Amino acid sequence: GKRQRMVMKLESDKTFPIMLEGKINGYACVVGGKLFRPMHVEGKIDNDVLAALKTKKASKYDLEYADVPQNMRADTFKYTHEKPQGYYSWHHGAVQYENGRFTVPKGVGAKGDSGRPILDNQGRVVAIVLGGVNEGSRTALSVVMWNEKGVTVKYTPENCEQW
Amino acid sequence: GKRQRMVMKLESDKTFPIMLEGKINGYACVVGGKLFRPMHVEGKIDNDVLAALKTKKASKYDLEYADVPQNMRADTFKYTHEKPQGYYSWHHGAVQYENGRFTVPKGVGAKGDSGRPILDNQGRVVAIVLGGVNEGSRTALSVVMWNEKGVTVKYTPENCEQW
Amino acid sequence: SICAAIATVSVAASTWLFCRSRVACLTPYRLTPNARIPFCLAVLCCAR
Amino acid sequence: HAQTFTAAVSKTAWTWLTSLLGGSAVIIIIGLVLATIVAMYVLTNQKHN
Repeated sequence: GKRQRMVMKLESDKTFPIMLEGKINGYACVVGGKLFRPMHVEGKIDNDVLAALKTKKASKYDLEYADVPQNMRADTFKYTHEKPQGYYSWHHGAVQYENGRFTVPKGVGAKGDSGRPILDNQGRVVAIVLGGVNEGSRTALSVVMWNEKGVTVKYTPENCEQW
Repeated sequence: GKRQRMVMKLESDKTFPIMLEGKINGYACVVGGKLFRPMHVEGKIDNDVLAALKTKKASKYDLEYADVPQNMRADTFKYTHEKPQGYYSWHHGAVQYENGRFTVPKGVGAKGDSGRPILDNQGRVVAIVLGGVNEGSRTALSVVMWNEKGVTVKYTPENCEQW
Repeated sequence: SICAAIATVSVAASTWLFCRSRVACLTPYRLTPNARIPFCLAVLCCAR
Repeated sequence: HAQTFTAAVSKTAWTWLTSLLGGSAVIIIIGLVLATIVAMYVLTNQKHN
């Protein structure tokens, strides 16, 4: 429960829910100085400054990137590409990273918890959750991430449902 | 002793015996999301989910092999290319690995001993037993295995018996 | 008739040896639990 | 004499029909080759994980 306190205290400032008729459908993430928002999530950004923007579309990677004003570029997530195997710290507890795939134990994951970042033990974002499929006792995840070259990579398992 | 009990705990979940008319002829392994079955063993897999799946055949490596359904993919074994010399585990006690040869002290290994996955000191499958020959006071085995490149390698000593 | 017979036997035997060689190349990569076919052999032997 | 079809086509006009119709095929095949190389390079970039 100690890692989930860290995730909630880092999401209290830098994560914004995308509300449609009050209902949560997704989360905009401000990482590295650029706003991120998925395509299929419908609604508006909770923050008033971020809602009045012109988000350039990128339909392949299921993202709608934007740019952050200069007074807000220090209040962003830090991020990295470095990802050894083991455990990472999601919003609902922990998430296993094995063979280049983020897996969460089952039950959790429904319509609405998309766009949530995955943190490491230092406090840096390594992935952004878009969707996932339930492989029985454990749910694989479809995320975007980065690499050592500096290239945004999206991983997508089979038959993933958009969250 | 102690080593065999965690192997029984693993084999109770994922290693499935075949059903000849009154007895057990062989054992289907579910590793990495790909069901494995030896050829000379004939019968029916105990699960009605694993029975209906049509298998592709590889006569050089003596194994039928089909793809496992999506729910079962998380509840599979794991496989390892790297094996150092020493001692590995097996359902009938221990198995020695020396000069690339899985050998077993004699008195054990007979008919109905096929498809049993040789585990390691962590719980990952390094080989699959298909039979062996009595090399004097200690029997060697005829297993398939994997290497660093991703190439299924079968080793077989002289005049082995299809168990 | 003998030209047609030699042509049919040659095309059938060459197609049989080609299928044997394609199976003998693609078999050690389809048996692995991940089935990660390398890209050049997937371009050549028409794999997934 | 007999008027063959394409009898008076005047090699200048053969050049104008070869350039403005065959050259557009050259444009579309180098566009298709460029698109194929771009798709393979994007897949090579995403081989990194």
